[PDB]
Amino acid sequence: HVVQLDDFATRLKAQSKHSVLSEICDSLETEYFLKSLIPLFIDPENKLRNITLEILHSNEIVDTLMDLLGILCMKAITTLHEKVHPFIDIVIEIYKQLAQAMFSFKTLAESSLGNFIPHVMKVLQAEARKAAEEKRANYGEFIIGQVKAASFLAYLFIFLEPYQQAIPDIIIRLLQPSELSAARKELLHATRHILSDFRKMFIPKIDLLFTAYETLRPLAYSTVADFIHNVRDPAQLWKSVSIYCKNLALTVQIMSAKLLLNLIEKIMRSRQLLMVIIDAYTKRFKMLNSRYNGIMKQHATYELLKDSRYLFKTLMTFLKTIMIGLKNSTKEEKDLMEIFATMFIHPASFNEIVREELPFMYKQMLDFASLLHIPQFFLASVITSSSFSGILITFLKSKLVDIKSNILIRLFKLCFMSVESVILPHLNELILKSLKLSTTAKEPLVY
Amino acid sequence: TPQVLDARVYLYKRIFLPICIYESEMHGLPAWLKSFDSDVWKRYRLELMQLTALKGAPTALTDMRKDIIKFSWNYLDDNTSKQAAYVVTAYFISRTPSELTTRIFVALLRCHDTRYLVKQALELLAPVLSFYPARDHFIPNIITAMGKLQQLAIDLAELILKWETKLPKSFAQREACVTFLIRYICENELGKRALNILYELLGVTVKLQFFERFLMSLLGYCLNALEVLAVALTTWIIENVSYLQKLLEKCLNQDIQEILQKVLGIILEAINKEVTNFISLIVNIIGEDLTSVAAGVSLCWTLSLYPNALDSLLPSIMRTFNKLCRDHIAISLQGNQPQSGDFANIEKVTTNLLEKILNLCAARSLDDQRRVFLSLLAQLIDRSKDMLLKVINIVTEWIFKTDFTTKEKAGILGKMMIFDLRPELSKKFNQVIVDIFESLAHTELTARMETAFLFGTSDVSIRKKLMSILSDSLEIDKRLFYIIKDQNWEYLSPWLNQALQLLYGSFENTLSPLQSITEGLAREKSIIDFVAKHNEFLDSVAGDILNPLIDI
Repeated sequence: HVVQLDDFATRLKAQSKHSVLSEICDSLETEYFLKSLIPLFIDPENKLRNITLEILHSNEIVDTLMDLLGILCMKAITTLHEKVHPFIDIVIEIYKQLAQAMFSFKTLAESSLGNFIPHVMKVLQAEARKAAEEKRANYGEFIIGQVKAASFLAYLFIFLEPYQQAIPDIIIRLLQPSELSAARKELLHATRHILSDFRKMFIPKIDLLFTAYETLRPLAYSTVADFIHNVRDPAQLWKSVSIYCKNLALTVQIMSAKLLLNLIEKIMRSRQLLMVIIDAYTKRFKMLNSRYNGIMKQHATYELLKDSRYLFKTLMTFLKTIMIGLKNSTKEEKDLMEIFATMFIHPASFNEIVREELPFMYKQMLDFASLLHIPQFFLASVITSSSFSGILITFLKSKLVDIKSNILIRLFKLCFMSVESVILPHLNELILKSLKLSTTAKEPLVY
Repeated sequence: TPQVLDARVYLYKRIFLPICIYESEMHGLPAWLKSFDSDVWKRYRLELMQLTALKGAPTALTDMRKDIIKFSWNYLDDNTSKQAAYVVTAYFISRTPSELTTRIFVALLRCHDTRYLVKQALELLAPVLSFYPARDHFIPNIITAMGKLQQLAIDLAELILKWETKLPKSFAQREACVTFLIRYICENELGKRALNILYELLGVTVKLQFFERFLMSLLGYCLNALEVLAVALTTWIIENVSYLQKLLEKCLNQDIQEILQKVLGIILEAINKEVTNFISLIVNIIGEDLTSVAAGVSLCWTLSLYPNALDSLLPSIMRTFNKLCRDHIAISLQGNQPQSGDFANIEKVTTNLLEKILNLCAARSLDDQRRVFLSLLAQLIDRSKDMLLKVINIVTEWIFKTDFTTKEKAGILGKMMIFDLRPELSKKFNQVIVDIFESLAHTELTARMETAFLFGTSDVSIRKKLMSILSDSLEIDKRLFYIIKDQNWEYLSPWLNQALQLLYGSFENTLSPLQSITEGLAREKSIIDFVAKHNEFLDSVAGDILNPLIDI
């Protein structure tokens, strides 16, 4: 009754706290190990608590006190009544040149800075640089605690060769904590590199730290840091664009960051860039569109399509429109015809068909009147199936935005081969006769 | 190509891939040598569709050739892809055994940095759940204990060792106590799936394991203890530890709702099959810690964990939820401390005095709170001294509903709820005629409140019927169907309004009810002869409308 409010209010409203609270509460309140030991840690202690509690006795429960609170080595004796006494004496005997000299000499001759620097650094120069620069579990724990505390305190309270060159040896040697290394390395490398060799120093972290945060944070971190640092100031563009574009919910961020950073960095600086960018974008868009269209069509027809259809249509339309508009200033016909026909044949029909169909005439423009026109009419007319928006939108937009190959091949093949299946003759004859007769052009030789 | 141009690699790879893909996919032991040599010396539709789209010769030849070729040729992606695809397709599609079990168990158990341990441990340990009981059941202790010595090794070794070692029992004290205590005393999918599957599928050890594991224990203890203790549901420790741990750990984002709802529902349902601590702590913590999970779980648990329980307990949840949401999402009033004064009731003048004094003294997005609070308070307080409640409720409802965009909701909600729970013509006719003629809740609320209030009871009938029928018919299915069905059904059991409004307003599928019901009821139930004969004969001139006129 009064022991909870009196002991909790009197003990919580104000060593001396453990002996006064445990002695007054235990001596005045006369199952008590969790309630009496949880209050001492939830809000010269091991010597007085272990000597008074062990000498004034109530055995194994005393070990629970080790989970609560130079003088802590005696607490190791509580684990008795080189492996059950050396951790408290070696870890508490050296509990700022004392931290780097005692931690480096004691750890090298055979966690306090990370857990103690947050209280003094968050509850309110030589210790961060000396402790972080002067640093098998001792290397990973001291390097991770000193690098995380120095990087978090120095980066949050407002050089990279030691942490970048030393993180791969301890992480690779100890892995045979990704948020602190990825956030501290990405924020320190992006802020230090952008506030003023990126492939060699950044390829070890992404190539050795792999596993979704390390592989997903490298696209936005390496693309934003490499694009902002490299663009804000020939091997960096080919190595970063080839490794970043060839090494790839991470599909939207990796495809958008790699396509936007590679297209903006490669177009913001010449047939090698347009041919390599058109071949890589056409091969990646054709492979991703063919794999997503085949997997979505087989999985949806063999019986999360909004994310794959919206991400594939938005990424393909944005990448094709950005690459065509930014680069227009035998793999192209098969990749563009197979990606456009396979990705477009599966209010979104007008924007998706117009934006996905305008890249052929807009990206082609000059020439491309035989291979680019024979594959669209042959591939689009040889499949049929159930489609009407792509034929009218692609035929009306492509034939009206410029046309003789579609009307001649469609009219000659449909009229000569025609002798659900009868709906292509009326729509093809009405669309071809209305578009060709209403286009107001010469040509003739068809009536 | 790594030292550097795209036409040579793209044209050589694309032009050279057709010979190996067409030759390897059209020439058929060749899939393992061609796929392993071609894929390892440097295609998914043909191998996946041909290998997955296809009785002892196929299983023995495919298992012996794939196991002998993979085990004999594997001594990085080819082993994990071929072993995972062949083991997943064969194990998932298979739902002669001596050669495959003895060869696969002896070769996989005798043939034994993250790719080798994860692919070898996951691929070699994933097929154990699909003479052999001794080596298969005894190889997991030496293989898991010798290969387990970073979350993939402990999760795959603990889940494969606990599932494989515990699945054969359907010496167990050391493996069950060490695996359950070591695996449960320590990333949420591995601990929750391994602890929930091992603790829920594994069953003197219940008292030491449950008391030591449940008493020796912040998200892992509450999630593992609540999920493991609630998935397979001595009652004082589980009820007090589950209610105190769930209320104290959840009272300080699906973990709090799932752990609190699962621990509260499993602890209350399992312990309700000492009541002051569980009822006061569960009612105070559940009623004070607070969209369908809270209303459904709080209303079903609070209304079912107690005929007067639902009506007498609906005012605390309705007044606490409406007063807490309205007083916490807008404030700027004086009704924020109503939970401590209104929730202190879970222990005919007590219900009327406590409900009328608490609701009238504590009641001093508005359509849901005003209609739900007025309808729930009036129906619950009136469905259970009559001069004070009737005069106070009629004077407060009539003065508050008549003394007020807010006029349609307040007048329609207060007049419809107060008049149906037992100056509107100018505002309803002007607002409905101006809003309906100057161009969804105004049509349903005005049509339902005006039709129900006007039809559920001499110038008011002619003015309201002529103005409502002329203004509503001179300009949509709810007004014609409700007015025609309510006027014809209520009047067929005055002839100028129904005959002139129905005959002058009915001139397509809803017109058969008025002519069929009026002609059938008026012609079969026998100034009415001129309106009935003129309206029926003039409006009936298609087999139902002409068969009754010519046959009757």
